[PDB]
Amino acid sequence: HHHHHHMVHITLDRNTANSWLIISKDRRQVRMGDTHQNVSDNKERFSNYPMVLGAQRFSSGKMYWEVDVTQKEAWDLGVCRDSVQRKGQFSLSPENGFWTIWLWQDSYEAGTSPQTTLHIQVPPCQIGIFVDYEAGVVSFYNITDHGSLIYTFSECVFAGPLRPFFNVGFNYSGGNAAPLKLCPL
Ligand SMILES: O=C(c1ccco1)N1CCN(C(=O)C2CC2)CC1
Repeated sequence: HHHHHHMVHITLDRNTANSWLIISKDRRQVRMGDTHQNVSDNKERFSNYPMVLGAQRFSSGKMYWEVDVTQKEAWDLGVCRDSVQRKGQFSLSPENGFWTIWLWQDSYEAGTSPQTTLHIQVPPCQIGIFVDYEAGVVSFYNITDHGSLIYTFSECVFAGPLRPFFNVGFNYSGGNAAPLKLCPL
């Protein structure tokens, strides 16, 4: 792909984070803590899952960023509507305002309803995410495999400003403590 020139500098929004997440001082890394991180509750925080939003809001244009997922067993990545539900249980779907892929139990899937199996021969250590607001496209790329396409959501109905979306996943196994990291331009 040739989307690299639309690179944007993404930072994480502490105020949206689940209360167990630890965001680095530079706001470029997030990981699961082993306990509540001693923050006050607010209506923006994801309550049920280890999720956080980027600070940036997109309502036009073409945007590209990269995320490091090295050594993780479980995660979700993509983009969501600023007004997604924060509290309680919900599925990741375009009907609920999410355009995402994930790793879970050694398989990769796109967050369609119902979910779609992905075909990845080279497990990615870094994921590229491309958004074309006007075209209604969200695409995912395997940076470890020379940028190969993972998945394209097309005919997207964003219906609002978009925010970068992250889930570091639970760490019930003791094998999923590693962070998500926003990779340098
Ligand atoms: O954004 C998308 C989309 C892009 C790719 C796949 O779906 N959609 C379609 C599914 N949706 C609905 O059907 C709405 C409940 C009516 C929500 C918008």
